[PDB]
Amino acid sequence: KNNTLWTGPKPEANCIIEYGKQNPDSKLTLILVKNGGIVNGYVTLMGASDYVNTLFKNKNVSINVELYFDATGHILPDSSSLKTDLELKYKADFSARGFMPSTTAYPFDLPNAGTHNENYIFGQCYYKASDGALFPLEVTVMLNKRLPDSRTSYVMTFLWSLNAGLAPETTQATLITSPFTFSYIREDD
Amino acid sequence: KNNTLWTGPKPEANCIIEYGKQNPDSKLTLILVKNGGIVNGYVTLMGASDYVNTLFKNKNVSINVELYFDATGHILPDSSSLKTDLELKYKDFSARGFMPSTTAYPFDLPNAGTHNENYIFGQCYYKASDGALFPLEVTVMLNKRLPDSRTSYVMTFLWSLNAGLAPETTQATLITSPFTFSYIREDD
Amino acid sequence: KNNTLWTGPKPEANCIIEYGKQNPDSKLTLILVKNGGIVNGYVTLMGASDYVNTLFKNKNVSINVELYFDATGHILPDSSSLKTDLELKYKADFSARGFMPSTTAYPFDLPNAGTHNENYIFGQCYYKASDGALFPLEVTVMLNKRLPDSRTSYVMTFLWSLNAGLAPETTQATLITSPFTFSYIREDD
Repeated sequence: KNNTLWTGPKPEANCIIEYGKQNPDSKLTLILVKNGGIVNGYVTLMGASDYVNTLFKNKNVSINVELYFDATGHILPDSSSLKTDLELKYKADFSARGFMPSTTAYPFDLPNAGTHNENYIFGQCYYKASDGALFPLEVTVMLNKRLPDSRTSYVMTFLWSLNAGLAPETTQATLITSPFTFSYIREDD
Repeated sequence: KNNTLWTGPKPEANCIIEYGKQNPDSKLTLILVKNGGIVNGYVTLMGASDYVNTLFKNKNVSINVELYFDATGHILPDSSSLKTDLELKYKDFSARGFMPSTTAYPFDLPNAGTHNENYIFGQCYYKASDGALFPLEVTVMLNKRLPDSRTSYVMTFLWSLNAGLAPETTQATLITSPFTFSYIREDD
Repeated sequence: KNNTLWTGPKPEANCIIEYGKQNPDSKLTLILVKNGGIVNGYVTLMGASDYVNTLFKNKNVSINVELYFDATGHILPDSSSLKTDLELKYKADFSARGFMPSTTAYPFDLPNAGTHNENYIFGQCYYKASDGALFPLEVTVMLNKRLPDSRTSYVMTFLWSLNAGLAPETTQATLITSPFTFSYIREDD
């Protein structure tokens, strides 16, 4: 009851990966579930353009998704990679502050006070290549460390890194990052 | 509170690994917990036969567990590796809400298309009798292909050992360390 | 709703790492959330002494945290690494038995019977070095193999291992283990 904030189970292209592109080129599935004092997160990315679906023709690739939220936990679409706000599973006015990363646990760096390296979550997911070969993707989640502007209250970024000895593909193949799950200390409701 | 569908915390031999065997040869612990729009899963396998407990005498091993469910999320024991249906933590009723979403994880349709979004990959470990720790590459396949006309949902597990040397030279209880995963669940 | 037993989102030094030290030298963040028949755990360690914050000047380091609980799931501070009991996020006169690792799933070994290897959870987290290098830490969780004494009912230990070919640091830097998440079969409420 009021505990899931997401993109939907199978969204249409809603995310921009290629710098300078005006329209979505990928499908970001992001699910944030409230579970006690923590949020259980689920993230997957699917390519929806020739650019995104040919990135894995290279053995060294970095994919960035930046999410910026206002004071009531709503996506700022102008600056964020995700161009459509998240919605509640049973949805439409509401405060999604309780789904946000805690500024107590994950603070914002202050000039001359030193960096907050406790704001990163590292893990791994995979890319299953068209030939069936399995490539690991190194994942970095950064919570609130640095703001992009004066309009943002919370930050959640994702980075998928491919660092292989050989390229996964020689042709266009749908980019799919296997589901990556993570948990963080949430802000007060 | 109607949110855990499981095998029990420490089940008796309930799963068949060896092809052609008629009776259980392993103990599958599977816990499926409803948590908002997702299911939080927990899986571990323990060997319960000489065959299963001597598999790790080889450097290359694949262990497959196939689970097939009906329209109300109940195990089809004839076709599944698990020979006993899952049960709620408190005593029927529909387990549809614990099933993998056919929207998020569809079934491949004959012309053009594989749904590679139906795989969850991760890792767990085998602690050998000598104390060496071996990684096991885990693949979970949700839906994607049906075995027959009786099945509505699919959940398969594969544990792969691909080592430079065999973990064992003798029989030792096979134990895969706990593997946790999450998936978008079907409507209640 | 009585479902989170934790240290707090950002605790003060509450843990002892250095053998023979009498006062806390580290900050252990431990969050235990009840979710059906399982507990969803979250653990992070931050150094709070010159000793702990110079451990990564070595390429081979092992960090151990031992937690011993009574029959009602309360920390025994005399023997445990954590020197302050866990508390409920919302609700001190409570029972935390339901947050404990199951003695059915994770039994205690018996003399001459051969060990319970089902009691371990293995995984990985990282240390982000002052120069941005990312070092993996091999994590082992134990749960209930052996009791330290006649006062303990439940056990939960953590081991972070660094086994690098070079040292992450040449100077003092705050030790931070990136968030490690795990799940275990819980005891009855």
